[PDB]
Amino acid sequence: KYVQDQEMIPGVYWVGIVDWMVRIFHGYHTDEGSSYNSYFIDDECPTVIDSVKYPFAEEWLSRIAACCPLDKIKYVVMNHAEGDHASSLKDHYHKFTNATFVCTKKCQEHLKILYGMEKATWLIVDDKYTLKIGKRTLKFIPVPLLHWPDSTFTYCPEDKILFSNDGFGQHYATSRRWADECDVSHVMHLFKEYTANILGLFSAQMRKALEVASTVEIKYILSAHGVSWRGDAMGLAIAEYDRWSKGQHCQKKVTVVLDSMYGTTHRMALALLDGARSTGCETVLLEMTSSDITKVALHTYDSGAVAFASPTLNNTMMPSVAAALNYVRGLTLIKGKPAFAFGAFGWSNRAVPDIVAELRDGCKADVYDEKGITFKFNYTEELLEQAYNAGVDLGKRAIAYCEKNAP
Amino acid sequence: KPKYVQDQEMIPGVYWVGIVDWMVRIFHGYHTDEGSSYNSYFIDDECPTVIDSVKYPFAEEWLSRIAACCPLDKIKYVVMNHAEGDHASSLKDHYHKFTNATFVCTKKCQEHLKILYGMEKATWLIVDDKYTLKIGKRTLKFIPVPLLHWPDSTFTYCPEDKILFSNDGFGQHYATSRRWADECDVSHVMHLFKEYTANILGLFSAQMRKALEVASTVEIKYILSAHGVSWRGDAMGLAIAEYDRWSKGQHCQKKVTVVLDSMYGTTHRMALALLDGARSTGCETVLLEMTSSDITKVALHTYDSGAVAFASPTLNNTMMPSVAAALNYVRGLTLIKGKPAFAFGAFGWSNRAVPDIVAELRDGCKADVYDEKGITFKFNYTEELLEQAYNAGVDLGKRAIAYCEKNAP
Amino acid sequence: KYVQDQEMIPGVYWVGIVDWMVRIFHGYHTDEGSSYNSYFIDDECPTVIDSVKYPFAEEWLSRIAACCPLDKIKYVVMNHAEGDHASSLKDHYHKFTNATFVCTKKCQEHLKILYGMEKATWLIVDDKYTLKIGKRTLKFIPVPLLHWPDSTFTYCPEDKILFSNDGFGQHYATSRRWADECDVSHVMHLFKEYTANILGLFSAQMRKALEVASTVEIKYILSAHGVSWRGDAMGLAIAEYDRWSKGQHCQKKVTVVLDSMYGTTHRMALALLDGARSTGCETVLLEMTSSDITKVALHTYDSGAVAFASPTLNNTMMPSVAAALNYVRGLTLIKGKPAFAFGAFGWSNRAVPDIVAELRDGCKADVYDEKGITFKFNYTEELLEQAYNAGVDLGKRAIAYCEKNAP
Amino acid sequence: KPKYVQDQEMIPGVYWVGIVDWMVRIFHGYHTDEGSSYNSYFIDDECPTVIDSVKYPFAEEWLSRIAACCPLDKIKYVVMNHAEGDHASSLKDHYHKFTNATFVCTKKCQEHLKILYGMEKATWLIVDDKYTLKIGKRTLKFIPVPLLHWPDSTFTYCPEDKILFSNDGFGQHYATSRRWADECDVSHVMHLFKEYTANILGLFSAQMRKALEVASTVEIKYILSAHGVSWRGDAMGLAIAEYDRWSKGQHCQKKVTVVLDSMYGTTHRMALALLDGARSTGCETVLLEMTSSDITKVALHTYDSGAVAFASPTLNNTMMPSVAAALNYVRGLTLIKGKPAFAFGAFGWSNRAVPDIVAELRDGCKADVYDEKGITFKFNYTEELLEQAYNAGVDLGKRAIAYCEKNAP
Ligand SMILES: Cc1cc2nc3c(=O)[nH]c(=O)nc-3n(C[C@H](O)[C@H](O)[C@H](O)COP(=O)(O)O)c2cc1C
Ligand SMILES: Cc1cc2nc3c(=O)[nH]c(=O)nc-3n(C[C@H](O)[C@H](O)[C@H](O)COP(=O)(O)O)c2cc1C
Ligand SMILES: Cc1cc2nc3c(=O)[nH]c(=O)nc-3n(C[C@H](O)[C@H](O)[C@H](O)COP(=O)(O)O)c2cc1C
Ligand SMILES: Cc1cc2nc3c(=O)[nH]c(=O)nc-3n(C[C@H](O)[C@H](O)[C@H](O)COP(=O)(O)O)c2cc1C
Repeated sequence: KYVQDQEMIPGVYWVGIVDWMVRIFHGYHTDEGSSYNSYFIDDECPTVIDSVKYPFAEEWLSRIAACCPLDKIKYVVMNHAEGDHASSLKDHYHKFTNATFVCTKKCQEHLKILYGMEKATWLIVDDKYTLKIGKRTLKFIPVPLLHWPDSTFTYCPEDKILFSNDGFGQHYATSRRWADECDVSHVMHLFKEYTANILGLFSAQMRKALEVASTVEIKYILSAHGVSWRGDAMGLAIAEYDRWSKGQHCQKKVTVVLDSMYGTTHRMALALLDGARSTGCETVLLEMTSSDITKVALHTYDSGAVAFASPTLNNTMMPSVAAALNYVRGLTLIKGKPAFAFGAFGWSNRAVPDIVAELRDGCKADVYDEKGITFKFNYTEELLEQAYNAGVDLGKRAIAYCEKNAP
Repeated sequence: KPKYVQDQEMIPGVYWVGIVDWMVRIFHGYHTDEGSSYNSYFIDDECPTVIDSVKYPFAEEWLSRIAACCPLDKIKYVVMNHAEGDHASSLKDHYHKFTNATFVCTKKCQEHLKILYGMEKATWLIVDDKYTLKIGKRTLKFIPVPLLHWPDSTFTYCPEDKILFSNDGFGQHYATSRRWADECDVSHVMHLFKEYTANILGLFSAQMRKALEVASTVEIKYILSAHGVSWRGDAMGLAIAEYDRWSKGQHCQKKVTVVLDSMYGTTHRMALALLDGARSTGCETVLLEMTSSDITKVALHTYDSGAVAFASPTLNNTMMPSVAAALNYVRGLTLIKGKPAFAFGAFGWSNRAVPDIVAELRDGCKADVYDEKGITFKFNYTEELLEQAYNAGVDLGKRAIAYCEKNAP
Repeated sequence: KYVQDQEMIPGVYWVGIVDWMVRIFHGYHTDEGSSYNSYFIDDECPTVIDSVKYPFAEEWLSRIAACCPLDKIKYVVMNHAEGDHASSLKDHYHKFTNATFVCTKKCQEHLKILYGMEKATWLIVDDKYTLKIGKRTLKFIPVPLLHWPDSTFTYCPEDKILFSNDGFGQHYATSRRWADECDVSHVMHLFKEYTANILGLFSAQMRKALEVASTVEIKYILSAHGVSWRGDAMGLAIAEYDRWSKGQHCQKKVTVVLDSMYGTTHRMALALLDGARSTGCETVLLEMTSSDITKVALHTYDSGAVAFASPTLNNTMMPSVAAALNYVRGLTLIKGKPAFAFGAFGWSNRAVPDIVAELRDGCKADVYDEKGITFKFNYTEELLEQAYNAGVDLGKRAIAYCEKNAP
Repeated sequence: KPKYVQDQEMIPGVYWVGIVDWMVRIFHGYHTDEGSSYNSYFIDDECPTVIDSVKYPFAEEWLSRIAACCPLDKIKYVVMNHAEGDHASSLKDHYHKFTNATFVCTKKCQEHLKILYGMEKATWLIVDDKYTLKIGKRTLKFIPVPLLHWPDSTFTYCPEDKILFSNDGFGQHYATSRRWADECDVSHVMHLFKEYTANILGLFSAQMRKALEVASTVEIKYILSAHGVSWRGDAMGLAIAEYDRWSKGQHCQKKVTVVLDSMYGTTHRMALALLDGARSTGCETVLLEMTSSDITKVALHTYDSGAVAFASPTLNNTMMPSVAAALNYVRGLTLIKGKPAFAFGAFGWSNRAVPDIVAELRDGCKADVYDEKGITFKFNYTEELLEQAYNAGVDLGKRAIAYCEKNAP
């Protein structure tokens, strides 16, 4: 015995791993690590839900074996073929001598392409298939493009458990298995960060999945990342997804994202920020030299209005701002939102036009003022006052936006 | 005068005129992952008064905020609680701008301000713990808190408005547009409040006991700190309660933290087995590996652990440099003094890291090093070794629970 | 005495500062720090050439004072108004009680806007003005947009010194003042990095400035960054600028720039790399998770061909690759060069089309194969062979490009 | 079989089948700013032979390169010089793929390979310094180099082709498509060759003396290393000459390095004055501040300095944790043993960092701590203090020059 068995509810065990050390994960800055949660269901047909990424294969296998001999597992349910939940299967899928791998057709296709699994036995399920595992039954809820074509939730009607896989997840390494055992506001913070960064462009798919969830009874949501959900905290998590899925998740908040070389665009950004704050909005300033794209997604996600700024560098915007806009564009996080642009230049104003074009045509933001504010080389008190006034207007627009899109 | 700052009246006649340091990430070696702020306050009274200054890069912003409230030549008093650069260094170049002001501080603070910053032509008013400064409707009192955390450290108290200007006290390195804890997630503010305590104040519990004793003697409705958000109502009660428990050594949790570094991951795998053992007792368990952590987080977690473990493979006849740094830091801050502490690690040919860690835990940190052998092994772990690690963790977890029971609030 | 006087040639003293600690400088990764070199000319009219960035004002003033009382300086020549050479003047320009600030009209304009300097005495020079300073005279060579509109070189005909300011510079912190006292190949390395990152888009302006330099005699080039140049090493530095200015600076070299989340685009990149290597080219692989835009500029600068790769992330390329392309585009470093693109996708191939468009229309590279190589989810031996073959073709194209554009 | 690797014949019948690790940036705590490679070699002879393996993540690439030269079932010998994971860990999962191979190594290497990696069904041939392995036209000899840098470390020598397969020996953490030093900037390769020596081998000069003695007895035309580029001709002469000087303690330069950390920059400014003093003597001077440097660079520079200084302000009654790490690392590597060493630093109320640095330099590093007082000051420097620092630097520079003269090659 060198693992602790962790029964979370009667007959359902956490057999995942905590990734204490991960700091960059597919470009997400996981400042608090993550976990790859897998579950063991102690029933007539002993069942494993999901796997883990491949450096942790032996730890995963050890926790399963502590519950049930690997050769007595009957079913391994795979919700999603992504490596963080999957990749252990490439070299380890055989240790489940007598198991059937249970998944949808699209999941089975991706698993084979990724990891091979040439000798595996399959059971291909769908949204009408009911799988008897003894006392319990399992249903399968395809959630295509939430966030992959193969994404699935597994639902146990008897215990009222949703195995939501990436759904309801947070990149959060902890020894606690439930949200309510932590600071719930901290878990909700990471839950929103996960939503912004991974799910941002899939609000429509979320509406569909929440609609399905609303037709069944759920007392527990066991996610594949971070902590799991029950009772009141579970209510909060569901409500946040619900508002987000309807575009009702924004706050009276302005975020300014920028980079700067000699600090003048930064000083203007501070004056604009005070203007926005004067309207009663929360204001956040994110400078790419001290921030990252993961935080840009987090804050733009629930901002009522945004500003992006850069001085002109080599006839365009700074690369860090190009990265941030690419990321926000891909994730659709500012679509329809008031968006302002400003920046210094030395001889030819190019960054601001480029930012404006990207916000308007790329992000489909509400670029209400295409001129923005530009200045040659240095600010002055009058320019600071102009930035402040633009901030007042931006904060007013954020408040009006939130009212228009209110929950 | 063009308007480019928002006036921020926090309570009647008291304005925030500080700055938010959005970008700072390393601050005297503190990993300020969430930035900080240098809070300064303007009191609108018959003698217009400024409390504290800010770090020199932000001087013009600070002066701009003050001038929006009152012309600089009409400021009568600038009260300085602390001479450290983050609240003071703008005075070097800029103090002359307060044409008519007198700088008000204790003798120790004046000595330090002059050595650091010059202020050769400044007008001073030297105060002590018996001085009442009249500023109009309000008066101000001064509470020296020496070595909380500098010899010059002071609090300023206003009896009429029940305000404690606590300077570094009650601070958190937290950049936000919010001025009050209750406007934020209070649990998040408390997390950073604890990180600040662990990293800046850790060795000063006796001085905190003294300071809390004095504060207990007067009514406080507001604590306006010089870093991060300020305190009122219920949230203020929480902040005070944490300092009180910590000053008495009653701040610990049923929690085990393992701090380590590893080169090929075998010391890491043994750490995981130990952690599960500890978790089985009902303790929270945190693993901090120095390649993905930092000394600021080491201080945070060791602060409120009931027990700790430190681990390293042998590298060149000693422990890994990252673990030496973590131990230096923890020793200086006294965070694990008296606490159950365990050590383990791999070696190739000569076991040196674990003996060196044990000696440092026992003689440097003055931890409760109950097992001076620890667990060592050559090159690789086995299932038997993982089991031994797990069992050592169970015992460590039990010792953490015992330590907390003995020191309970 | 707490500074060492550093006479570099008779009557000419280094009075700059070494910035040992700087690691990020206007977005340039200065892994080896930098220096802001200023010079004191001991003549009848004691003269200072350039200033320094503003945290180092007192150290600069101290080294000058060690040579000559600050109130006995007659001239302060300013080549360039950028903060790294300038910004000390804002709060310190007055310490030169009896000095005249000598610069071109555009330099004077930028200095005032930046730093104020309201009480300063000016002498506005131009490309025909000769300034007597005693034994020596100074001439002024405007080098507009090398790299700023105000950029200037100062030339002393008697001593045959070119004070080239940013010209001939390298971000290199050392106690050595001359290239030949270091490892010259190391200095040339940083010299090329500086060229790629700061001067990349100004080859035309470099041809003009080298033409002017070719009309006068230069024994020493005293730069404002890093080490200075004489004799043989000086010949190397001049020759590299000359080739670069004519587009003759490329090597038989292929650089592949990419990011990857799960490593399949990375494995394909390795096979492509071996294909290019087989043709006799040097091959460099730069992965954005372990590289930076400064290194991307360095390597694309002298590559004969390039490849950019990314899997599809949220219907576009990864943000780090968007940043790299923005930067390379701004700097014009791959204009006209063979350029290939490839990458994995899960369901909709978008990164490769976006990379192709950016390379073709943005960078104006020679995108000879717009399809590139794309694959769903995972490589296979046949796909690796396809990547290898594309690499052979890319390396052949790099060699043909170098031959076409040969020195 | 699809073709997706280039065969890379380095010399007649000897092929590079290693991997270039383009992305590695931290390697067992070494800051590998330029990546590395794990070089393995295939010898085309009557008994097809592989020298060394690679780190497990790169196993399939390594096997692909080998298979392009020879089917895996036709490999007769796999020679293992060293059991460390970077050259060996692919064997854990993959060793069975060499169906017909015998693993050839010393007894110590076999013991370590089995403990690390299992290899339960492997066929072994245990060799020693008197064994000649016939592989066809060629024979192979084995040169144990214990503690250069592991107990199992070995070189393999081919007498017919005059090849030394030196494994970690002569290595550099350098990722490049070039296989030979002379195809690169040789000065750059030598820089990294020195960084490798300083960081990996620093404490093993005696073992290097032994190894060079043995190598001197045979003719070597090629040194094929397991990291970075390999050596031939003139460049090979340079590499050998550096190891020779270093093994004899003759590797130092007229060079002073100052290693420090600072919180508010006054210790930093004094460092600059000291550095100018040192520079005035004709020494090169390098300043390394831990917030912008790393222990790998500290090792690099202290390696070939004739004198050093270490500095820190007092933080919580001791030196800054970053400086404790740098000293731990330097102590373990023995890089400043016998070298003139100076200490200085600011303090606020109680001078603790400088005494702690002096004790560590003197008793831990066994440096020549000629002035145990150093320079300390409260809070801030003055022109007089800068002058004192400058003078201490002049003296340190003179002592560096003297140390180099005494130890000259
Ligand atoms: C390396 C560098 C490149 C620049 N390239 C351009 C350019 O292409 N066009 C332009 O108008 N200004 C250019 N500038 C001028 C900047 O836009 C100008 O310095 C501005 O004031 C910087 O704003 P900031 O203080 O926010 O960094 C450049 C400046 C630097 C330092
Ligand atoms: C560069 C390096 C230096 C080492 N130095 C020592 C040493 O001085 N003494 C020792 O007993 N083992 C030494 N070792 C062996 C390690 O302690 C051994 O590899 C251990 O198993 C590593 O533990 P880990 O897997 O947790 O990294 C060294 C290993 C490396 C990689
Ligand atoms: C967070 C994430 C988002 C993705 N978004 C898309 C997408 O928008 N379109 C697509 O075709 N594939 C998408 N993919 C699939 C990747 O392109 C696919 O996993 C690919 O194989 C990764 O290549 P790599 O191994 O080089 O990282 C996404 C994958 C992840 C992990
Ligand atoms: C957080 C912190 C902790 C300190 N702890 C001590 C201490 O334990 N003893 C002491 O004498 N000075 C202490 N000091 C004072 C510093 O040593 C003093 O500020 C010194 O001038 C800093 O040097 P520097 O400018 O090189 O950073 C401390 C300062 C700070 C900022």
